[PDB]
Amino acid sequence: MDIRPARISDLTGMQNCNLHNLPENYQLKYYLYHAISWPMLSYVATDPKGRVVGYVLAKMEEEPKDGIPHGHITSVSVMRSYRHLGLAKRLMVQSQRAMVEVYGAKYMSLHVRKSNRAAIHLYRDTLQFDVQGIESKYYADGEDAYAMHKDFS
Amino acid sequence: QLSPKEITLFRTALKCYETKQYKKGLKAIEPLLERHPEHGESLAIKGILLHSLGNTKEGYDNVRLGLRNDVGSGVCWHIFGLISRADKDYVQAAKCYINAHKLEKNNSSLLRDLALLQSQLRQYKALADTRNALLQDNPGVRANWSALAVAQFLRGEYASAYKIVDAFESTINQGVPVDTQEESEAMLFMNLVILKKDGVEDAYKHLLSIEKKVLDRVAFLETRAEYELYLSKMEEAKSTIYLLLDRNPDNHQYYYNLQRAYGYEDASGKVLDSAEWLNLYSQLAKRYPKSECPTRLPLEKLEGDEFLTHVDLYLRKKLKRGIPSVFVDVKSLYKDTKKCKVVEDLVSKYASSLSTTNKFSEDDDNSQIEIPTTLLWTYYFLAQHFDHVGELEKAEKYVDLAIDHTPTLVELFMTKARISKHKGELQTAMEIMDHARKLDLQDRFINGKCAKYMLRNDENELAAKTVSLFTRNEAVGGAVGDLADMQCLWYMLEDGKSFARQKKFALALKRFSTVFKIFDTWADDQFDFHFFAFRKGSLRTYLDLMSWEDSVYDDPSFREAAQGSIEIYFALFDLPFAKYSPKLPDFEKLSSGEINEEEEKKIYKKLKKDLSKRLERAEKLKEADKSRKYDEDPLGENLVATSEPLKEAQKCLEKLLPYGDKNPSAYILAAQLYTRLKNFDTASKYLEQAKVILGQNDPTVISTEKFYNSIKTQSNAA
Ligand SMILES: CC(=O)SCCNC(=O)CCNC(=O)[C@H](O)C(C)(C)COP(=O)(O)OP(=O)(O)OC[C@H]1O[C@@H](n2cnc3c(N)ncnc32)[C@H](O)[C@@H]1OP(=O)(O)O
Ligand SMILES: [Cl-]
Ligand SMILES: [Cl-]
Ligand SMILES: [Cl-]
Ligand SMILES: [Cl-]
Ligand SMILES: [Cl-]
Ligand SMILES: [Cl-]
Ligand SMILES: [Cl-]
Ligand SMILES: [Cl-]
Ligand SMILES: [Cl-]
Ligand SMILES: [Cl-]
Ligand SMILES: [Cl-]
Ligand SMILES: [Cl-]
Ligand SMILES: [Cl-]
Ligand SMILES: [Cl-]
Ligand SMILES: [Cl-]
Ligand SMILES: [Cl-]
Ligand code: NA
Ligand code: NA
Ligand code: NA
Repeated sequence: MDIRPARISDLTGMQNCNLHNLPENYQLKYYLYHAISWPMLSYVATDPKGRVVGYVLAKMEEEPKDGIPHGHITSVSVMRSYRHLGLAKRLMVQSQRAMVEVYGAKYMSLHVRKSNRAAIHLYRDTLQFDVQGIESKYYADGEDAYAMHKDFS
Repeated sequence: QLSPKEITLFRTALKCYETKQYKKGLKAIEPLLERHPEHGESLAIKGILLHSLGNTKEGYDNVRLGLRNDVGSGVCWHIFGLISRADKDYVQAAKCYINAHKLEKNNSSLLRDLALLQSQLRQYKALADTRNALLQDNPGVRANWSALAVAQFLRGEYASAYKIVDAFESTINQGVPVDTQEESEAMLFMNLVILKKDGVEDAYKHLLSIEKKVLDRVAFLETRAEYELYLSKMEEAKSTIYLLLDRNPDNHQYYYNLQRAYGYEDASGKVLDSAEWLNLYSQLAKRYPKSECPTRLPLEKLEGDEFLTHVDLYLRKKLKRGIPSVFVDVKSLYKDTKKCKVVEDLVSKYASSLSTTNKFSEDDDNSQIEIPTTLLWTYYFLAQHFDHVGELEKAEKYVDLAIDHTPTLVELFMTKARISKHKGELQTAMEIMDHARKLDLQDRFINGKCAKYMLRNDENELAAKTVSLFTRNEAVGGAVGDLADMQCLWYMLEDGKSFARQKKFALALKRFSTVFKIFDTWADDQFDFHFFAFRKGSLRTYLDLMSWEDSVYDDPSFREAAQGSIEIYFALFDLPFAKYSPKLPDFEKLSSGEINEEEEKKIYKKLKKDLSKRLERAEKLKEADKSRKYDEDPLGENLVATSEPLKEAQKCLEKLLPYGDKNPSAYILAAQLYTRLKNFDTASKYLEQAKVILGQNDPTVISTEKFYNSIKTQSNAA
């Protein structure tokens, strides 16, 4: 229930939260890579015992499209127990603010599989994302991915 | 030495190494070396190529023979440092780079690499000297300045760090960018230097001066509030913290800080102004109601009648909304066990109110309205509650009430499975969990929990099939092979512990060794950031990375895997039949020693043949990995066949001991280890250390000492 900027010490906790609800995983060095390259972009939700419950792994695009800077959500999830609370929405708005203020991001982007109803309903409806397009067989299982964009204007 | 024709080939040998594909380079080395074996540098280039593709000591032999032949040459030392760093032997690699640089002082790249090794080995003394020599080589780049200041900051020399940052910052009078992000992060680091040297007073003044330069708005404001609270500037902290709540009113520490600024709360406990303390939180309800903190946070410190009033409104609030997480939220309030009864009796009354009416209690019928589905979440709360309290009879009765109402809800079956687990019945617990998974096939979470309960019931293969649904099954040992690559700690631990109680030691040792490998990887992952962090200029973050890695092996997961490995290594030493990983029925027959020599020989003949079949199976697996480079030699049997399990147990104990004061079990295991090693003075001291903490009446202490007395008096004879 405590949301806050992510630290180095809670990176492994984010990885665990990712290994629990996503198919869709990276090794810790890539989390380390996010912390060092963009230290204030990632946020974390925490249970009373100090363990990571939800998170948002955020970054700025290393190779920007057309030269305009923009943010990218690489991963976000909440443990099944703590869902339907507002944790994800609140994690996103904190990370979004940091993208704009620190890095001057003109927009933000992510990928979602077409069959994920909870995710789409989160971005397109409550977070006001637009569907930029569809990427064929983006995921390992061959499922198509919606490319979502939120323009800041 | 000195030939014109061989030079063109000697260079192609090196160029081929840089471009990888080491087969071509070796082709340029061989013709020259067979007729000139005494060239040191030459043997070395042959070695690293034979090392680079592999494998492995074939290279080391050519390297070491070449390094002995040329005393003498920085080329031989540089390459020896390369293969050492490649093989993760850092103390040896660092010693190679210093010798490589002593022979070639004008080569700065060696120092650039050396600093990485010295940062990894946490040699702050030599690191500073190296970062300094690099700064003198290229004072132009900002990174080399930060690297020296940070290295000096880590040594505790804050003053020297201050001069370095201040010297550089003055060399740019025009600007402002630069990066503007490097500048922002550098200033925060400079403010950290000042705070660590000139105290909080100076650090606060400096922070206010650099406000225009800091891009990270949260980092600034949080650091400001920490300072303003320390200097007892309450009116300033009051407003600053308010800026933080505006940005993120879900951050608990902000409320604890705002309360402290008003003086309604001390640095530790909340004293006093208990009336105005609530009043603040009531005004914090004006902070847009989208935040639950103003109502929830006081529930921690409230008591008596005012707690009952607020916990009632809070519970009703989440019950009417139908939040499944309602118990997990309130759950932490049970720390005092008095509120536990209060909450228990309150929601028990919620249960029988919804009986005749649809409204809570009695007097709520005067305020009318009604609720249709609240009985579910009341039942579900009570189901979770009594399971936590440990009733299990009352608990299971409630889930059934919830399931009878709505059979399609997954969470209801999650709790019921837990209760069966607490009842000691694992088989039915596993089945219920699988039924819950069947209710959601697209959710990896419910799938993972299902595999866990399968593991707890010692169905390893059934669990592997279950996780095979959500894993990338391309290459290495299936779903489980992928779970190891993704550093999934819980599965390797649960799988290994399962093999452990099934007396399958080879596989248990395998799973535990993977946890070892995961932690070794995490410890090693920081290596590249001893360079990259100064390129991005994330200084305060790099500091956290360094301090995190220092205690990285102090973890429940590593402890459990190390403890489990040592326990199995003890069994390998004690029982001669443990190496064959006997089946549980076969394990108990040989452990009882009541069987005759006729039956005993029969079991061993079977156990050996079955081992051979596993060994034969392992080879087919290795052939599979190879054809698909780095393979895996131990498919699980290599560990359990160790010549001395005591040594391996001793290795596993290495990273346990430094944290042994907070985890006295490490001292106990140590005592048990050296007792078997016939080294009693080293065994007794560890036993004594474990006796100081938690000891005297402790069961694990007396059983170890009893074991200690049995072996020590057995060293002699009477
Ligand atoms: C780039 C990313 O990796 S894309 C893929 C994201 N990862 C996953 O989906 C993994 C598994 N799922 C989850 O972890 C979570 O369900 C998340 C991250 C999708 C949502 O997080 P939550 O905290 O539970 O949702 P949150 O409460 O913050 O957001 C609110 C909205 O989410 C929507 N929502 C959340 N879960 C669901 C659901 N199961 N069904 C329908 N809608 C849902 C609601 O519409 C809700 O709107 P509301 O304001 O009217 O209540
Ligand atoms: Cl990386
Ligand atoms: Cl727990
Ligand atoms: Cl925390
Ligand atoms: Cl960037
Ligand atoms: Cl990307
Ligand atoms: Cl919103
Ligand atoms: Cl020192
Ligand atoms: Cl600097
Ligand atoms: Cl000093
Ligand atoms: Cl405080
Ligand atoms: Cl009370
Ligand atoms: Cl559990
Ligand atoms: Cl998993
Ligand atoms: Cl068990
Ligand atoms: Cl360094
Ligand atoms: Cl550098
Ligand atoms: Na991961
Ligand atoms: Na999949
Ligand atoms: Na890197």
